[PDB]
Amino acid sequence: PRITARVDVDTQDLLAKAAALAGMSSINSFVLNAAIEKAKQVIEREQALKLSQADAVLLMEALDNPAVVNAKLKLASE
Amino acid sequence: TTLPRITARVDVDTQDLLAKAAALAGMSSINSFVLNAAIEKAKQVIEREQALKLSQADAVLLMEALDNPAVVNAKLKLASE
Repeated sequence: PRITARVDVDTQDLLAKAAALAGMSSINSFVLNAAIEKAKQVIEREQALKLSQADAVLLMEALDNPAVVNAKLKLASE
Repeated sequence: TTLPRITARVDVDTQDLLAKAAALAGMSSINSFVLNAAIEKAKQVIEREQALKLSQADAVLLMEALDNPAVVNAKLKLASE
């Protein structure tokens, strides 16, 4: 139930400068917020990669059953 | 361990979010994901500010040119010819 990490000199320097700029008062706060935002981005990216293949899934269906896919499209415009 | 560790308490919802994201990113632990998330965000925060200053520095210079358009036009003419 605890996120925890060792930092060395260079990372502390990096995170403190970023926390200052980001208006945070602690490194800990900066880190937690950075992690949640990235978690959301990673999760959204996987869903988005699925949807981006949607044209090809549909093309593969059309290649297999061109007439049925044309009929389905024709029904949808009614 | 010379420097203070990063440490935050998370609720179950946040932990599971970070655990799901950690698995998708192919990382073995949340703490790894968290530190790498924090480091890459720090770089982007730092460079966004560097970009922000440059962009305001450039508007100061353009604003100075708009206040001195004859001198600006003289300099442009030299480069033109």
